[PDB]
Amino acid sequence: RPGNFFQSRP
Amino acid sequence: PQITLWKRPLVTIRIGGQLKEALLNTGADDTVLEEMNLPGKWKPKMIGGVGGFIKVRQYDQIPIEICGHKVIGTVLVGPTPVNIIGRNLLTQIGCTLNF
Amino acid sequence: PQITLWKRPLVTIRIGGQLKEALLNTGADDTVLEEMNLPGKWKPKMIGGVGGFIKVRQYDQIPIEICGHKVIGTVLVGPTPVNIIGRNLLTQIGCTLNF
Repeated sequence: RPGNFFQSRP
Repeated sequence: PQITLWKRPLVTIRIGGQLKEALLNTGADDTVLEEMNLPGKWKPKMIGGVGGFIKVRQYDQIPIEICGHKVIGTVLVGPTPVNIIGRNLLTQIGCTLNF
Repeated sequence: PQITLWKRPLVTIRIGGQLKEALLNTGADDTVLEEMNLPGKWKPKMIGGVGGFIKVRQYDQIPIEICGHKVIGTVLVGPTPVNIIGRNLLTQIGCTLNF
């Protein structure tokens, strides 16, 4: 499973 | 509630009458759900993550219930590996990171 | 402290005498820092998330100071867009999610 869910806005 | 981080901070959310599992994610600016159908107007956006970028559809003023808190805000829909509750909605439920 | 989520939860970390900025990320299992030199043995690993996977180097038992808390654990090093403190170290500093 992936495990790093960093997310950045546009 | 107080949630430990020994395991992933997964909660049940309710959106459009669907129950889903989602991750409480202080590392996400925005809330991103796996591909699904939402009603109404949307705009395309590009978001970034650890591996690169993905295309999403942005829907505004969407109601969601998260751990018994009703929130109303922006939801991005696209090929995320897990449903993510980001800071835009974590702030609406009054969530803080305490240590 | 009780860190609010109105903005990205960025904090200063200290590692090997170097000051860095890192994101407290409850959506990350593991801690990953931008390319740097660290001492000792390492193992190659693939980590994934939004946008897919990246290849990183895994170093064990690395001391790192986070908001003044001196902890020690696994540190991954590779092409992450931002330095990320994941649950393996958030737990060590005593982090919970609260609402």
